[PDB]
Amino acid sequence: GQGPELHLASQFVNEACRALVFGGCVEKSSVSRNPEVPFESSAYRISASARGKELRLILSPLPGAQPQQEPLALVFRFGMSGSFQLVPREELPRHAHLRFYTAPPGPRLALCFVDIRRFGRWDLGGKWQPGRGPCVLQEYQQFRENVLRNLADKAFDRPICEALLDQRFFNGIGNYLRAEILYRLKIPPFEKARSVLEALQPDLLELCHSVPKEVVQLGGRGYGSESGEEDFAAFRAWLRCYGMPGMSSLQDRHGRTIWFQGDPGPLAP
DNA sequence: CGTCCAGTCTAC
DNA sequence: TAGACCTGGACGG
Repeated sequence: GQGPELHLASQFVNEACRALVFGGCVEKSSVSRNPEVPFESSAYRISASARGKELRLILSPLPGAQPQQEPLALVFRFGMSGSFQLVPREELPRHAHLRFYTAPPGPRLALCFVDIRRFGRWDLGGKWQPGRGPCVLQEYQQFRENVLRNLADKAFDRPICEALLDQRFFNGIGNYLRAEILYRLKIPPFEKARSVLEALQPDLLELCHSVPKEVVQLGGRGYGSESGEEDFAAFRAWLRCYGMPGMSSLQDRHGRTIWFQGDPGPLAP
């Protein structure tokens, strides 16, 4: 997913796992090329936070748990189909690539990273990807400064629709959000990035925060349906531009589809 | 059947 | 930059 989905998944893990105790090893599916998580505890709690298009899990063993184990942090990226689900241990979804198992007492559940297409990745260590900019949701002011301070970067030579996907400057912005953000201001997607950003040193950088914040405020699971069909309908109904009838579409330089109304902009193919 | 469509990562 | 990495749903013949 994108910022909203990573943020809501994070909120999901914290609520679902608040009163759960995990035990044992962390199991990876045999087909997954991500690394084995070397971690075992008779009794540990799981928590989460999001930053842009990444989510950090913390595995925190209870007082006196065995084996001797310090807390462990994993950072996840979701690629095109990543997701977290809490399921019954015997009813694992089809592409559950990493699993944390509840300990007795109560019914035996699995917290699962589910990723159909396996573009998602996880790293040992809890470090954010170096080079990703601050979170458009949780680090707005730092994110804003990081863009205005670096408009000289050749990243801003590109059309604004391409620039908005560069995770060094818009960590959390993906394909639906660039369409919804540029539609709110009727900025041609192939206006030059530097041209639209120089003019501001509710604007484009403010909406990079407020638009995805709207997806989060729906409750539900953004571009997702872990919360039901109702919350997915609510998301489709919030969209004004992305995939919507009557809207134009072009391929950017990297073959990604940009949705917009009216003027393509000067740098259009 | 078949084609086409839905965010990094890295080899040229 | 262009292709690689994947699975499944939508749609066409």
